[PDB]
Amino acid sequence: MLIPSKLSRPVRLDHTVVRERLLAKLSGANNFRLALITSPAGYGKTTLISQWAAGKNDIGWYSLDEGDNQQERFASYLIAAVQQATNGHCAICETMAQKRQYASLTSLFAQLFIELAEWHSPLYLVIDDYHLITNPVIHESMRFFIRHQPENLTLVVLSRNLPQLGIANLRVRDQLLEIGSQQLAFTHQEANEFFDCRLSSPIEAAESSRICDDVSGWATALQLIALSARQNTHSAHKSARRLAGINASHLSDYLVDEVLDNVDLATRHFLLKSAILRSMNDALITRVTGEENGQMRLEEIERQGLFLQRMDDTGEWFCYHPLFGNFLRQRCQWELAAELPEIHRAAAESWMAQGFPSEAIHHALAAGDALMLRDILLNHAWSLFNHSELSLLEESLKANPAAAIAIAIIEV
Amino acid sequence: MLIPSKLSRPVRLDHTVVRERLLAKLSGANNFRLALITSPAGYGKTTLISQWAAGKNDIGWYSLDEGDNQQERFASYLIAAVQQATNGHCAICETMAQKRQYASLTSLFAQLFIELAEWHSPLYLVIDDYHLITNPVIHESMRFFIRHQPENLTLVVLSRNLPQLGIANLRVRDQLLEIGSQQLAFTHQEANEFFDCRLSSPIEAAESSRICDDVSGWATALQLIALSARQNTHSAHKSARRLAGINASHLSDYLVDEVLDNVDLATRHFLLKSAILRSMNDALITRVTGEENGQMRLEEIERQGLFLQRMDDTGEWFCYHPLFGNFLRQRCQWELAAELPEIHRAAAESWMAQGFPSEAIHHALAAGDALMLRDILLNHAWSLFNHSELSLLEESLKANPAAAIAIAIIEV
Amino acid sequence: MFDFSKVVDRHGTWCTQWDYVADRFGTADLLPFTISDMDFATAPCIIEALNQRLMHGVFGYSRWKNDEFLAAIAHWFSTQHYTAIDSQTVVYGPSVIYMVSELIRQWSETGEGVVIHTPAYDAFYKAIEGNQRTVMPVALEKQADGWFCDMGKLEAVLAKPECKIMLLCSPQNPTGKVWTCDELEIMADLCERHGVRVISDEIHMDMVWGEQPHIPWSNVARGDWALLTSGSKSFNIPALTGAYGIIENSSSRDAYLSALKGRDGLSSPSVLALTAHIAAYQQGAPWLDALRIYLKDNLTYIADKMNAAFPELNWQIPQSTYLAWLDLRPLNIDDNALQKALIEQEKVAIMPGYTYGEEGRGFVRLNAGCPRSKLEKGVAGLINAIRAVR
Amino acid sequence: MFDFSKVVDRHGTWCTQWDYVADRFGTADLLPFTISDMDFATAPCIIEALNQRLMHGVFGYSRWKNDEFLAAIAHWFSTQHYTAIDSQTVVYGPSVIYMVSELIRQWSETGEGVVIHTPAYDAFYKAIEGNQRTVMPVALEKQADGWFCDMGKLEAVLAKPECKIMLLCSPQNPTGKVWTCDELEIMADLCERHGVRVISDEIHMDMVWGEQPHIPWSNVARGDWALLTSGSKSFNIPALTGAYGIIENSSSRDAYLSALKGRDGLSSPSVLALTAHIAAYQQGAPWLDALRIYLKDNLTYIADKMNAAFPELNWQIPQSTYLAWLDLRPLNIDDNALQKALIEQEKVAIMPGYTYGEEGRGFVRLNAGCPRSKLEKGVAGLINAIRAVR
Ligand SMILES: Nc1ncnc2c1ncn2[C@@H]1O[C@H](COP(=O)(O)OP(=O)(O)O)[C@@H](O)[C@H]1O
Ligand SMILES: Nc1ncnc2c1ncn2[C@@H]1O[C@H](COP(=O)(O)OP(=O)(O)O)[C@@H](O)[C@H]1O
Repeated sequence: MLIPSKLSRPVRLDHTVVRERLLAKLSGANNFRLALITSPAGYGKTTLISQWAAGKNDIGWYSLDEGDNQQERFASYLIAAVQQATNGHCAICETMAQKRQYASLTSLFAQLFIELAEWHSPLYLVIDDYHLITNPVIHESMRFFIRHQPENLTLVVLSRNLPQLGIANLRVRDQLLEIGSQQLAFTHQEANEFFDCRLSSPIEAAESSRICDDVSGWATALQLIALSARQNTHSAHKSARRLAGINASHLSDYLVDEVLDNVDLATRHFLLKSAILRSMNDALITRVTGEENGQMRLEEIERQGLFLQRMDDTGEWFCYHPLFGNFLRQRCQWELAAELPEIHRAAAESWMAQGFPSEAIHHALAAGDALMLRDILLNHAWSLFNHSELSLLEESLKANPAAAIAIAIIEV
Repeated sequence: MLIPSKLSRPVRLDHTVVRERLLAKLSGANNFRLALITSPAGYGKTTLISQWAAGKNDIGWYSLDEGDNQQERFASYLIAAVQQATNGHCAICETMAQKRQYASLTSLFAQLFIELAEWHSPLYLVIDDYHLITNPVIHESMRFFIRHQPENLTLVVLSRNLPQLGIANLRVRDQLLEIGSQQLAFTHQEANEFFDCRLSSPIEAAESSRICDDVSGWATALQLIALSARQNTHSAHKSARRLAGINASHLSDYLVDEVLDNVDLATRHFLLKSAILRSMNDALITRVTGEENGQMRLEEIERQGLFLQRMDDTGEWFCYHPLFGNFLRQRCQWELAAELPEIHRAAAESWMAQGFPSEAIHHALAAGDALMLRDILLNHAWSLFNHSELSLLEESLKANPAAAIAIAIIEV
Repeated sequence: MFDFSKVVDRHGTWCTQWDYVADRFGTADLLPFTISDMDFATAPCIIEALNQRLMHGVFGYSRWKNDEFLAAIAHWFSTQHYTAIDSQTVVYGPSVIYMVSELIRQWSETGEGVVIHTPAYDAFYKAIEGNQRTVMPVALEKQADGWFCDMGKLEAVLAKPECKIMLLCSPQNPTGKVWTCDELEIMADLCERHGVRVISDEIHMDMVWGEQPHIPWSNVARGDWALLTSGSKSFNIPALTGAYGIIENSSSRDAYLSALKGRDGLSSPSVLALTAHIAAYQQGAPWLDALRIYLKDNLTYIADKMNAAFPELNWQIPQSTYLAWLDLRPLNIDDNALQKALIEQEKVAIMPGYTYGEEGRGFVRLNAGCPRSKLEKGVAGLINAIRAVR
Repeated sequence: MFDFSKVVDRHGTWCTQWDYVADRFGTADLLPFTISDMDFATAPCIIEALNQRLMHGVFGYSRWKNDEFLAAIAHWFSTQHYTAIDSQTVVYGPSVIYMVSELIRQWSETGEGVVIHTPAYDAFYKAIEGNQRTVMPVALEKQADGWFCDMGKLEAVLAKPECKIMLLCSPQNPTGKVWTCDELEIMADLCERHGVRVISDEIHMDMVWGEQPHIPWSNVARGDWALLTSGSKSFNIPALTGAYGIIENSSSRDAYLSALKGRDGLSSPSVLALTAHIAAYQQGAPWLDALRIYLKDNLTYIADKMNAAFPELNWQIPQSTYLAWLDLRPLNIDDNALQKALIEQEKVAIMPGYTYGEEGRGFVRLNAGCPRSKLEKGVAGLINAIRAVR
């Protein structure tokens, strides 16, 4: 099954500045073959793409994670995004993706374009966080995609750095629209507006501008100063001094000192436990953290401004900002290194309870519980075979090899 | 046939000084396997070896030239030296050498040692100028020789530099006697005696000693100052100044200025023409230079002290000292570059007249006269086949290439 | 800034151009234009970096699977060719041709074929036939503007059941042709369809003069492939042997690495080659841009002088190299006569064209990677030797 | 004069010993003794010569068929091993093992054999089996004084119709055995009788401690043979890849040169390797003699300490190397326990013996080519780790 949190446009822009400077740049995105948005994490480019997408309906969205680095799952999710963009129009390729009766991604995409050519309206497909893909087969197939896509389609790729998509080819023929790191940074006026809409005390515009440059207009930096001033930790300029020119390592200990220590310990445990989950909803929260007012807890966290974001307006699924998420994971692997395997097991069984065996497998192999995978297998052999999760099967057991021998005796 | 000049010990005893220390060093040469005498040319080591050999009768001698660098001729001459040392004792290996019914030099030498073991008296074999050999097969076979020779045999090798004879093996087992460059140089007393016996004006020992060291006791240097003072070119110290520390190039122009220009032009032509001959006697002289009092000319030259040396006491064969010889060759290849081919032809036909086809071939290919080799072949096909000069035949043709192409037609 | 208008002696340094007559000539007193290095001194940044690695003093074993080497390679590709690479696929080799030969030994048997575009670089024939693999050539055709591979004949060749590898030189040598995006698209599709793997030799990637940028093989690359290059020709440091490449289908990368380290024992790199490449790629961009300007000026000077001396040549400067591949066929002159006139009457050594085989008849190959002082003498000599035999 | 009693950092220079835990260990905070280079800085003469070749600036193509390279090689042989060589038979190669592998590919087919003496150097197995040639080993036997090849078993092996090459390591590695004249005589005669060509790897020729010196292969050499070496181990410059050799039967020398230049494109040498070798061979004798003294002092210190800590070892310093091949079998200790104790309780990495296969069980290989400061810590660690597991 497909995790809905991966196929929906993020929302919850309760206080987001909107700038034409970038929306105007994106306005002509239909004339090109690819709109490439690249910058370090925390730019707010994804927020801009969600903004730009709030005014269309025929637009698919696809968020990536490391697990996408397997090719069959990648194809399934991509065709799902295509359906959402065309409202179920591409049925044949959809069944081919669900039944895995395709020789290679290129043949699947050739079939998709057969169906794609019939659609006559502008089409858009957004692929978020492409830097997490390291499979060369996927890169190759995506290059084929960009080379053969119908002209009414436009692909939007959000990445940390230049991807291996054959960009120089497009740049030669002027089929490429780029929005680089420099354009994405907040200017002085935008910083003024941002601190206006989010703070209790109003800041003079020049002071906000001084905060704006010494941090290079970096969005998450601004969010950090804002939330710090919300608890009235500092006067703004002092926090900005603490943040000016901060590298990855110093961002970590800053997070440790100012965001983790200024909350109650119960919320600290909640965050550290919930961090290991990719996408979180009420059920997974109440299972892993034990706290029962799960939806209450998540919505109150999101109110507190701790980099939790919805993944649909229904308020069902939630996700951490990858920076803060990875930080919380690395901190939890120490502050609670002892409580990790049982937490992974609880997460795995709760995932299986909701019908998602793949995330269950991931969290189980994280826990290192063999007989957990044994039960996952005798509990979903029907769906594992009928939906052909065979490469999942090979990797899982191969990744307890003496226990795995089972796959050795299955090989012959 | 074998050129007698190559198989006889040089026998000049006029102004030569007797160096007793080196003879004492050589006195024990029977206990070793190899006596290696090395130094640059002009040391007088060869003169010492002849002096050391004037007191033995069971001692073979073998002078080398570049033509020896072919293996069959090398074996023939070596076995000839062995016969001279043992008075025809080794008949079987002699016939095997003359009939070339041997697989390889090592098998020939194994046969020779079978015969060599029977002889019960001390035996000596002198090989002069080993640096002219560059054939690796010959080096290999000579190493085998030194490794397997009977203990009553002792090999004496005169060379410019360390040869490839497997010397470190012998040095390890203390079977090697060396006389290096440093020992061979003339000391102060020897220089005093030398200038006494050879000059018309007595030389004070200290002045002779100064002349001795500033030229490093180098023999040919001393001979040069002596002969220069014989014509009373200079006072001795001035010539020594001209000679002190002189390198190869400056030796050449010194020879040009002081020895060539201080003789009459007729003798100059005589020298320059005769230089191209390896070994010279009366017949070859009167043929090439046209001057008929050939033996008269040679003996008067030897009286004049121009580095002409006998190769037997009978006064038949003569040779130039390799330094002066090569200098005369290089000078004749300019002063008479036009008259070279006819001179080479005269030399070749005169060699054939005396019964030596090999030197005739050498001088002919020097001349570049194809039909000369044609006549050499139809004139000595009987001896070329009956004495099996077949490798001679193969090499000569490549250097009459169309005739060689006919030989290639013969190839089949 | 930098100065290229000066002559370095290069006498007594064992260099194959200025110290060795054979077999470039016989007179040994010639002005040499035969060998394809540059007369320039390499960048001062590389020199300073080597100088600083020397003051360390120790030259023990070193490792090429570095983190600064790979970072520098990736930075060079991203900022100079707008191509991104998976830096965990970069492999090392002693020379470009060694890697070519190893891959040929790997991706084909004995007696099978290797497509190349002729006139090809000399060493390609050596590498291909030395392994007993047959060359299957496809001739570029000069016409109105540059050289054009005919995809019909290329596809006809690739269809053969023996052709297994395509040795693509990009930018081409010696014609200097830079392949366009469309050409690369069609070549890659044809190769993939007929089961032919591709080896892209890209050692000239930096010396491009046309307005269209050179395009890397990786962007059009599919399945097993390889992209081999070095900073030797670009920065004039071939005396520091070292090359790198990108091999895909990690099974093939691993087979190559096994052959390089295990079977042939060449895995220990030259620490000074790595130092040079790192310094060059991280700091040698201003030097390289100045050099690019100078080399284009030299090529256009050649073109002016020649096209003004014989109005019926119509020679255009090449798309990308510093080797002028001059076409003298519109002068109806014989090349042996021209070569004798150049050697004797003029004392200028200029590599003839027939050495490239039959496709080279009527051409000459003039090395323009030299100070203009020497280029003036060379082109004056060529003009005179043409007139004196016309 | 010279000073070897000082520690050079060697941190951050990509060196496989001090910068890379894997796979020498896992703790990455160890005192490393695993890799066989020397911790010393190379001779100041080599450094000055390289420094002066750098100020030239130009690094174009160079030629190894030089006249100073060959003269230096011949001078080294004549004055250090009393052997004369025909300098027109010297050939170049990137590394010793590359030349070994090329000659194996040349003087045998696939599936035939290559005799070696075990415990053999590691890379010999790689080079022999990478070409799909079977190894045919002959075990040295340690006894009262050093190691002794048994010519009966050796001759029994050579008699095989498959054995075609003998890969003789002289001085041997890692035992350090220097072959005597008689041994070399008998080996050469046996090889010639049974039609086996010989490849003599002599890269350790300079580090001889015994009173009887090292005798090169050429003096006993016949027919086809080869003598390969380098000044890398002797002067600690393996980071300047380059080796030379002597091949005979000029047909074989020519076949090798063709393969090196044509098929594999490795003919362009590293000009700095040649500069280093020339300077080393012409001026590096005082430095090398001082280093010889120091290394022998280190080996004898090891011997004193060990033989005093466990009187039942009776370990004699090797004949020729700076690698102590310590025999710990008379202590009845298990090597895995010892290795765990060394890694964890002591933090000292010492290459175990079983990595040399079965003949290495019970030994350790201790690199003594380091300042004494480090050697004291290493030997103290080994003694402690033995006692703590005895
Ligand atoms: N227009 C905006 N107004 C206010 N805050 C913003 C805006 N855009 C981004 N931010 C803040 O900066 C962060 C940007 O995250 P973003 O860069 O969109 O994630 P991604 O790594 O997916 O690109 C968000 O946490 C958001 O709070
Ligand atoms: N004992 C001696 N007394 C006088 N002159 C000598 C003596 N020994 C050598 N010479 C002179 O020095 C030269 C030495 O030549 P020599 O070195 O014997 O030739 P080779 O090159 O064969 O060794 C001879 O010309 C000779 O005149």
